[PDB]
Amino acid sequence: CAVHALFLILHSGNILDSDANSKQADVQTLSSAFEAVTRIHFPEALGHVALRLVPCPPICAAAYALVSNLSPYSHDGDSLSRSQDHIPLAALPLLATSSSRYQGAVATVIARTNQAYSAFLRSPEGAGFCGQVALIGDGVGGILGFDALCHSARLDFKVSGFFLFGSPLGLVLALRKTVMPALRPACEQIYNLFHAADPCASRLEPLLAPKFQAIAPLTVPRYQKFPLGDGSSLLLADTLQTHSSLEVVKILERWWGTKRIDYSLYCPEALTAFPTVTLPHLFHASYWESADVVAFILRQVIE
Amino acid sequence: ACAVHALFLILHSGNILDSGPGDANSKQADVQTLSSAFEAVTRIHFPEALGHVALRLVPCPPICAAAYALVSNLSPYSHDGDSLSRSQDHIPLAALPLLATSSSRYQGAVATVIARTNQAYSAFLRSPEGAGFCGQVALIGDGVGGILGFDALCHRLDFKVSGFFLFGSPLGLVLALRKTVMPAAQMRPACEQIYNLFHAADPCASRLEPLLAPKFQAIAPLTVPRYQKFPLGDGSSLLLADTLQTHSSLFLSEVVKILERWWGTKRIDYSLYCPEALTAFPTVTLPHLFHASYWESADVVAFILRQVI
Repeated sequence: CAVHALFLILHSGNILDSDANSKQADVQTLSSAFEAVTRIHFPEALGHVALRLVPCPPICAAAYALVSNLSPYSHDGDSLSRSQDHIPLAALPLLATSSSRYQGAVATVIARTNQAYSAFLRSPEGAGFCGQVALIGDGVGGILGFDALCHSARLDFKVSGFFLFGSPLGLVLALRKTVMPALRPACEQIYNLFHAADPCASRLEPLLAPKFQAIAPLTVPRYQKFPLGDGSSLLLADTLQTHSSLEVVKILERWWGTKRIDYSLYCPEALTAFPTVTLPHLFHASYWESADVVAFILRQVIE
Repeated sequence: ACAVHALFLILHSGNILDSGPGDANSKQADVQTLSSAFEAVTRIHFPEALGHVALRLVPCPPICAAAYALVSNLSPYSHDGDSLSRSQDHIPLAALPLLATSSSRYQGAVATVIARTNQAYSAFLRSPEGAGFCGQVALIGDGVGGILGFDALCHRLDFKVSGFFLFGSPLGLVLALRKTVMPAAQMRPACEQIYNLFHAADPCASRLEPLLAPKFQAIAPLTVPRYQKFPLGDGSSLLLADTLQTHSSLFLSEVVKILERWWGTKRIDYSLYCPEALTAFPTVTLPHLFHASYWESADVVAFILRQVI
């Protein structure tokens, strides 16, 4: 009597953004990609997946402005000229999530997630819907989503799996861990997806178990050769046992889900050599049309 | 009685890129480079003050080491141990001072710096060269050392500091964070003047002035003249009032407010000459170049000497 899988997309936008319809352009790109891949490789699920926009605030805007004002070329008006300057990308999520206005942003996000969720149910397509619900957040949106998932008894629904697209969340958490050194997402699994060449890329796993510094992130297979996976396991237990050299059960409890968390998307090495100002757009847009990503997600939903 | 008229204490935390414990006989090499530059400039352009200036090392902690390690472990290439291999990935230089000064143990480091600054100051006094010394004292800090020095000055030091010189310090970012965590100024340093010296192409370079008066955004940093072309300065003014008078267009009394709020009578943001090519250099190579450049920079030495004489 309805579709089987709901993706609520928390879209704050490119971290350098300082537009709502555009967000729907992104979501519509992603849905078009979904059905394009689904038709070819997942025909059992064709038209069995729904994607809905949740417009989230650009919490890093103020940080970007401040940091721009502190630049040695702040007085200079030529945008061409400022295209060369070192943008402190890493500082932006720290400043943004250290703002007193941040909690407000999280509350706001929870509110509009609830609104979109209660807009889908009362829609014709979502009438009679009983399926799993997933959250997808872009680089900035992901942070807001995570913090929304940690909060105490207000999401109207239970979230099944959470996906982060090139999110610097790991950095944010690190800061917290430093400020309050003594120290649980409300979801069945977290997927930290990133391109290695992305300056906003941060692992999450070593924050749960430090020894995972020594373990490579799982690879996201390329869609051209392994559309239905490469037969490798995603489960944490199997990774723990391959790396038997440390107990282990002491890691299964803390873990955010039963699967691994850090996932490395394919990316040319050339992108590392790009001008800083140009990288956040490329990466932010890439997710919405990435066949690797949509195929990955589709492989996580068919189970 | 005694010959030195001005004592420079150099707070040397080292290049922001070394997680390793600071060798305190490699810092003295830097200090000795700086002093040699000092005498090189003095002998030609400031002969009145020959042998009347002393430079002494104050070995400061590499407070960003732990942060560097942490952020490296969070790298998508964390499993790779090879430094050559991990010498091309993205170093989040900006995050390092924020994480370092957000530690619940930094204050300890600030305290450490004060203990060793006092110890150096009281090592100079009981030294033959500093016996009977009553002259002015100035602080020089490298990029990280500058942050520690600033925090030491903002409310313990046995002496009064006329001047405070920062070499490519990301201090400005730290303050921004602070100003962000709590928008509740109090961070007025106890010195007669602060000189924020930077190369624009330096990834750690950040202005301080827009934090004191925000539309100093629209006012360029003062330029530090090239020694080869203007060994004695280009005769332009360093006083804040003259800049406020030159820009008056932007203020209307908000002009009197800035004068008292301000750290000293001179401007704070100073731009050293730098090729723009250097902006296109790999980030991993820049902290070394810029940290190294100060100790033998004639621009810097001439500037400082013009502020002391």
